Amino acid sequence: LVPVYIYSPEYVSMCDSLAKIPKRASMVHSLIEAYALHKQMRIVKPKVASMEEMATFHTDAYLQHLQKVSQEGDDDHPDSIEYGLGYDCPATEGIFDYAAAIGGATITAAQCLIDGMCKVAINWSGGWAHAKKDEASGFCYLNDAVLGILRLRRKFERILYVDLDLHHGDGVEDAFSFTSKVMTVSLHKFSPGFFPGTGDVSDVGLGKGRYYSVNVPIQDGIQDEKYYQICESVLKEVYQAFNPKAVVLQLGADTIAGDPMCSFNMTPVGIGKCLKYILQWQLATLILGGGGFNLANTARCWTYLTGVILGKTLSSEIPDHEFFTAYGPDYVLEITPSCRPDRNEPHRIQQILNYIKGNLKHV
Amino acid sequence: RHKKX
Ligand SMILES: [K+]
Ligand SMILES: [K+]
Ligand SMILES: [Zn+2]
Repeated sequence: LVPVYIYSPEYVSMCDSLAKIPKRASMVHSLIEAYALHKQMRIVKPKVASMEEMATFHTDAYLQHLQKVSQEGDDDHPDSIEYGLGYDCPATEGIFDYAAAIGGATITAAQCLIDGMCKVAINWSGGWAHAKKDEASGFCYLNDAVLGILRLRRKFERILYVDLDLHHGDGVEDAFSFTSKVMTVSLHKFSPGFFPGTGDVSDVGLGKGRYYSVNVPIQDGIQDEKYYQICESVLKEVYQAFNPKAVVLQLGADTIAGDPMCSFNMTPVGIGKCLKYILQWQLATLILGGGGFNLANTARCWTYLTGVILGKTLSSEIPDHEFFTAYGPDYVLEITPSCRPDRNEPHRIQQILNYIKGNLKHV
Repeated sequence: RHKKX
């Protein structure tokens, strides 16, 4: 039936407290509501992840550390560095409970898909793909994407994770590196010095999972048309080789023109074409957010993509709502690319695509 | 380990 939208006021307020994206969850929800898109979705309150759920991926020692520093927001605990807390991942007061709420929200979305409540379930505050079993990383404390995939494994036999965030989805890839039940596909900036430093085209997984990880390394300045060409070519091959039964799709908006990271040069329309390609498979699909550090642009992007999921054309004028002034001075939904070079050469992209095709022959 | 951020 209609898509599930994971939401409650309390959940949004928790998500608004994440250190690197304050208020973003409220801006995203507010804009979706301003376009009245929530009236076309089934709103489902998220459940909080239990300790037992979190521990099916994360280690007890890491969960215990996170819970300890979370209680009073001890951002000066001497053991935080072993567990990845520090600059990227501060010990914000309450972060254990906020992260458990986000993990629970993604698990709730997955359960809705299993129950056949919907074909698409959305958690725009999820997508924290860098967290490791025993380590916070990259603004991620608990890996809600992994938790969602592990929930989907109850029913859906083969699962495709597609990560369109600017950064390599390394924590998800690592979690499933040794298995062939989950294929991971990440398109990301790959350049030495650029976080997290992994995900070359030669990274294909390990052991029994060899060839069940796909990485598409891309350079600065990519725009909508070339990005979609790459994404469609890879997903066509993956779909035919792997025959997934469910998809988890991470749509971090840090690729979008105007992001302070200033790396890719995408608009929501290009990402929307990738999303449409996946939706036409008509599989259970769990939609996640992720990065995105121009907050108004991230809200523009995810609102537009919610419209794509609903098959609706949205008005270009930003409607009046709580954060209307954040969209000035032009107050439009569309984003214009920057005037900078695309550093992706056609011969290199072709070689990457050919290398991936050769890998997928083994699948 | 890299810094993100
Ligand atoms: K990615
Ligand atoms: K895998
Ligand atoms: Zn990112």
